[PDB]
Amino acid sequence: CSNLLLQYGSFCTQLNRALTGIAVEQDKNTQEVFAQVKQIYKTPPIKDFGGFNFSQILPDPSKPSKRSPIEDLLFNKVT
Amino acid sequence: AQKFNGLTVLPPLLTDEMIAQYTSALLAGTITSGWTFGAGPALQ
Amino acid sequence: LTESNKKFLPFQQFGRDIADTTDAVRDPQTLEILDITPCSFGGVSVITPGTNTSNQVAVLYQDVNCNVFQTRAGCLIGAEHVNNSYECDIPIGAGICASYQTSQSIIAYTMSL
Amino acid sequence: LTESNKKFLPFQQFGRDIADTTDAVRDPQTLEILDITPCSFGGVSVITP
Amino acid sequence: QCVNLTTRTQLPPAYTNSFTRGVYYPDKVFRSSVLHSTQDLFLPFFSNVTWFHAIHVTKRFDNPVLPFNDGVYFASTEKSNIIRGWIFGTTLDSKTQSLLIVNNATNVVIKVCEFQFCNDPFLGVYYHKNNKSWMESEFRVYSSANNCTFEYVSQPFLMDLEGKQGNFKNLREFVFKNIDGYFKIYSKHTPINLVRDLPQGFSALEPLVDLPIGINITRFQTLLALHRSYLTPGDSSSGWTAGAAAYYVGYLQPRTFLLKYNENGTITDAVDCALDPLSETKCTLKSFTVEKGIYQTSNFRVQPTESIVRFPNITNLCPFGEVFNATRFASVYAWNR
Amino acid sequence: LGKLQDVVNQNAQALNTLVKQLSSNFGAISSVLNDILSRLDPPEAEVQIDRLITGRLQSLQTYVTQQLIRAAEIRASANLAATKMSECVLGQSKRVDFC
Amino acid sequence: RLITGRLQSLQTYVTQQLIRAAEIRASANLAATKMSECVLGQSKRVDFC
Ligand SMILES: *[C@@H]1O[C@H](CO)[C@@H](O[C@@H]2O[C@H](CO)[C@@H](O)[C@H](O)[C@H]2NC(C)=O)[C@H](O)[C@H]1NC(C)=O
Ligand SMILES: *[C@@H]1O[C@H](CO)[C@@H](O[C@@H]2O[C@H](CO)[C@@H](O)[C@H](O)[C@H]2NC(C)=O)[C@H](O)[C@H]1NC(C)=O
Ligand SMILES: *[C@@H]1O[C@H](CO)[C@@H](O)[C@H](O)[C@H]1NC(C)=O
Ligand SMILES: *[C@@H]1O[C@H](CO)[C@@H](O)[C@H](O)[C@H]1NC(C)=O
Ligand SMILES: *[C@@H]1O[C@H](CO)[C@@H](O)[C@H](O)[C@H]1NC(C)=O
Ligand SMILES: *[C@@H]1O[C@H](CO)[C@@H](O)[C@H](O)[C@H]1NC(C)=O
Ligand SMILES: *[C@@H]1O[C@H](CO)[C@@H](O)[C@H](O)[C@H]1NC(C)=O
Ligand SMILES: *[C@@H]1O[C@H](CO)[C@@H](O)[C@H](O)[C@H]1NC(C)=O
Ligand SMILES: *[C@@H]1O[C@H](CO)[C@@H](O)[C@H](O)[C@H]1NC(C)=O
Ligand SMILES: *[C@@H]1O[C@H](CO)[C@@H](O)[C@H](O)[C@H]1NC(C)=O
Ligand SMILES: *[C@@H]1O[C@H](CO)[C@@H](O)[C@H](O)[C@H]1NC(C)=O
Repeated sequence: CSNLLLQYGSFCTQLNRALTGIAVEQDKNTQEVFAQVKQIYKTPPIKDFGGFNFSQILPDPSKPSKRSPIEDLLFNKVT
Repeated sequence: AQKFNGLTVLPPLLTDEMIAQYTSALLAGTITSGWTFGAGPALQ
Repeated sequence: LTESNKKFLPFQQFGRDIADTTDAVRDPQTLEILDITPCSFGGVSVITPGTNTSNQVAVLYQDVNCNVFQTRAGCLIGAEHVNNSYECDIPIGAGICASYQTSQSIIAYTMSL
Repeated sequence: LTESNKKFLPFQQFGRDIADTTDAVRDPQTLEILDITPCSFGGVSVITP
Repeated sequence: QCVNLTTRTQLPPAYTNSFTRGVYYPDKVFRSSVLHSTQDLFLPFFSNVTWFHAIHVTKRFDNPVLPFNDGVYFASTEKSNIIRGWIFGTTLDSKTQSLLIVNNATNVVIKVCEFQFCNDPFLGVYYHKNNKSWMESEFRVYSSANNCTFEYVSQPFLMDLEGKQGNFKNLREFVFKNIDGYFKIYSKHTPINLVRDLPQGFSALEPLVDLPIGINITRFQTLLALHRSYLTPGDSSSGWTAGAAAYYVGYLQPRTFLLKYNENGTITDAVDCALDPLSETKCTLKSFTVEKGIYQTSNFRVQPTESIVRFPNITNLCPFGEVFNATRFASVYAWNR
Repeated sequence: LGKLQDVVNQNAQALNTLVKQLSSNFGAISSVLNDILSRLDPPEAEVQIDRLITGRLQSLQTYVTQQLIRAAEIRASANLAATKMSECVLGQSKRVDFC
Repeated sequence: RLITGRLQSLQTYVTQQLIRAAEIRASANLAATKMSECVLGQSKRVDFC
């Protein structure tokens, strides 16, 4: 099979380059959507925002995961 | 006129009458209410 | 073999169209022009109210021309057409949807904008 | 041939998956169920400074 | 040896409806949580099945030689173990190999030979005066055989020879198939408390044996056992009893079925594709749950009916005239061509 | 979340199709190459092997052209997400009916 | 030979129909963004409407 594939190895290189191309396009796609700020900021320890409740979107240190309760919800909704 | 071996044209969900009614509704909104209708209720 | 209204010159026995298909042949024994048309073909589409909602379905035809309602988008059977209009959820085509509305049965209607 | 934890009904010999792959076989002597797994495959990647 | 029966008043056969019956394992492999569709011969759901009677209370005894199609379905709600076994064959006159499947009280054997069958093979059970037990002595199922090839002995199934008139307590199903000369038997004992109109429950039939025979089967006959107590004179002419029994005979046809498998690797539900458009939608999507939306199952095409050949009016003719209406004819030694 | 479930199901269905496509004969007498090699000699079965090598080939490129087009709307969506991240999140966007 | 030629024919039509869907989706998205700006309010983007 590989002996006869020697005549089709050129196209397999094209498919391998295309599969590599969409792969390097994909890990790059995460960079321009989330990696917008090069500085990692933090919330103050005292949550006094004038009345605005932020515990739903802020990560909670009760669980080991850094995801928000809304984040853990949407993680469980999609398979 | 495509009635031959294995090709059929499927009619669209929205034909010319309802899409024209859409444009008339958007034109009626943008003359009587400005931009309030596209960001909430219509304001006269 | 339908009856056509176009005359053929008195030396031709065949006839084609724009798409290059033999759709007009002259009968030799009585000199009449008859057209050729495929009988019928299409697909069997079905509408479903969903799970835990109903159990009956309706058969929808794409372009086959015929409880039974003659819609613009083919033939729909098993769904009763109603003149009133509501917001639709299941698109069928040509300005008509279908929905499960009150017992309760599947109905077809023109959607409301 | 790994030691599986799933029991087979006493009328079957093979076992397939969603891909209908014989990833499960039954031994014809002492009735033990053994899985089938591809050995090893991959690619050599080079990190260059 | 055999004896002939006398003409009596019988009951015409009736027709009943099946309810999710005739499902067996189509292969000897394991599938867990797999919705797999296969092409095999099954019994269609809500299909119309031949029904026979075997209860005495009258004198109903109808065992015709039914034709054997591609796969048969045999279900019996046996309670007092009146049914004995089955035979197969083509002409039953010692010219072709014929099956003999008899579940005797001591052992079960499978002998397939050229046994000379009479018009009604049967087993006779007598009630002893000194012994209060039922014993079978009249082994009138054939006369003799010349030669054959295959023989097999099954497990010694324990059998009860006592017949009663009470309600049924057990249900037994049997499926006989013949593909590639291979004989396939599927059976499963399922207890139930019912007499008529079999329930809608589901029970897959496990394979039992795969006996190789490789002959032709087109006819089969059913063996029944009667009783000869002190009430009857003991002659098989007009006075006899047979207890209460009933059996069902069905025919299998090839259909496409979607089988549901659980974590145990057992069949739970089956969905057809040529019975209900809802069932067609379920099996084309390869799922048991269908949501709301547009679904395409198959296509529809009209077939032509007639074939007209309006040939032209310019049909010509051959010159058979002047060659026959010729004024001059040549000599024999100078014949024209 | 319909969009993420749809693309994941499309990925699995296309990938399961390629697995089921390897179980096809493509007009030959058998699907697996080993059965052809064991039953027939390589000089005679070369046309059978080539059609099998042919048939698997278009299965690869049709998967590739489908995978290349699926990368297009994913990149098109990711660019839309990047602009919406730049506009609606990192400030206030004056564009009405955009956020 | 006839089937292989015809399956070769239908695949190019599918690919060219698919790329036309990509272009028209790109244009239809551009109409929705323009009209949500230019029609459904006033757009401050210069040289956009
Ligand atoms: C912010 O909202 C959350 C809702 O998730 C509040 O948390 C709830 O608080 C009530 C009151 O004690 C509890 O009974 C619930 O069990 C809490 N739910 C969860 C998920 O923690 C929270 O108190 C709110 N904070 C403020 C400052 O309003
Ligand atoms: C030979 O000539 C005779 C006489 O004309 C033909 O006989 C006639 O055939 C026609 C054919 O339609 C009939 O209508 C007439 O009634 C016949 N007349 C008589 C008196 O028989 C005969 O057919 C000619 N032979 C051939 C081979 O055509
Ligand atoms: C066809 O021939 C018949 C005689 O056989 C004649 O009666 C008829 O008029 C002809 N039709 C034409 C010439 O169209
Ligand atoms: C459908 O067929 C009927 C009778 O055959 C006919 O009256 C009707 O005009 C047809 N519909 C169309 C759209 O041609
Ligand atoms: C719907 O109402 C209109 C009112 O004029 C009537 O003409 C029509 O027949 C009604 N349709 C049905 C299906 O009753
Ligand atoms: C087959 O025989 C061997 C040796 O006698 C025995 O160890 C094994 O259990 C047997 N397998 C069976 C009976 O299934
Ligand atoms: C079975 O067949 C008989 C006669 O052929 C008929 O009367 C009966 O209705 C049939 N049963 C069903 C369920 O169609
Ligand atoms: C039971 O019937 C079988 C069928 O031929 C026979 O071989 C066997 O000998 C019978 N048993 C007894 C005890 O006669
Ligand atoms: C006798 O047995 C042989 C097999 O050894 C078989 O071919 C032959 O048909 C049998 N005789 C008859 C009359 O069937
Ligand atoms: C079995 O029967 C089939 C159909 O009647 C026939 O084609 C075949 O030759 C038969 N074979 C034998 C061995 O009798
Ligand atoms: C089948 O699997 C279920 C899943 O836990 C288990 O509870 C049950 O006992 C199993 N049945 C058998 C017969 O092993």
